[PDB]
Amino acid sequence: AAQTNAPWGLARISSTSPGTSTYYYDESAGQGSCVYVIDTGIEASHPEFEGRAQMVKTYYYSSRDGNGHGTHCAGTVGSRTYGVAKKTQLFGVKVLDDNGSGQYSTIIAGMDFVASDKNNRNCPKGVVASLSLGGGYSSSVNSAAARLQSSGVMVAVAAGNNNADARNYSPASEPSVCTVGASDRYDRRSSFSNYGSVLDIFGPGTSILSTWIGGSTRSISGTSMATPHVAGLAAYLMTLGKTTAASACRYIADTANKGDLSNIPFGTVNLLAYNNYQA
Amino acid sequence: KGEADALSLD
Repeated sequence: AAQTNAPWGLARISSTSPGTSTYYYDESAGQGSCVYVIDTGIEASHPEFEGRAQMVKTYYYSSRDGNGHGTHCAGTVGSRTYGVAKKTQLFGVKVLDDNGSGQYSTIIAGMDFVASDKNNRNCPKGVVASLSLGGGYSSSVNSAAARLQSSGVMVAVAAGNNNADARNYSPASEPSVCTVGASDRYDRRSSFSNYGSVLDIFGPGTSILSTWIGGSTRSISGTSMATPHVAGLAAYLMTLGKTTAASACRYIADTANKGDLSNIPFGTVNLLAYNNYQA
Repeated sequence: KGEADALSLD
């Protein structure tokens, strides 16, 4: 399948080179997989989710996304027009308030929730969790991330937007998950993207168009936008049977575009998410 | 716009 005039990020994921406009992907599109977007929530009513999105847990008075962030990330995972895995099942877990903030205890709780909740969802092709959030180093947050991964979930987390080594940020610094950096349209490391040895992969993160609340759309930047590309790619690949939740991150790294990014510091992988789709 | 938030670590 081919999506013409797709967001640059989608087109980059199905290309060996930057600057293309079509997103090529297998028609299965992540059917049968499930992705938990652990964020500010998901506007499930947005037409772009076509009924494939549902809120399953909130740690606040309401399950509504009063911010937009969570909706945008969910959109990049699986909305019709802006998503990597267009047929995946989206589950919203609101651990961030409407200002985009959340206590670590709450974020930890959300991760444990997903580890248990998946045991009662129908996801024959696998489960993925996308965490476009982060803060200072925390052994407890990292352990929660590691537990979620160990439980059988493909965890993708943002590297952080501090233009620094991700070793000082959580859950970015947890080795066993998939830590994602951001890149721009010209294959440059996003100016704000964290780097370092703990990074596993890069995804499109600068000027990323996706869904927003109020049934709208908008472009924003962050490692937060790169993360759901990798989460969506994992789901896509798991549905195709190419990999599993436990191995998806290294499978994506194995098959990434190599050596294409600029301003990558010594000690950081030069690998960019790639679906290797051959019509 | 990007990321989220921190502290406490349960």
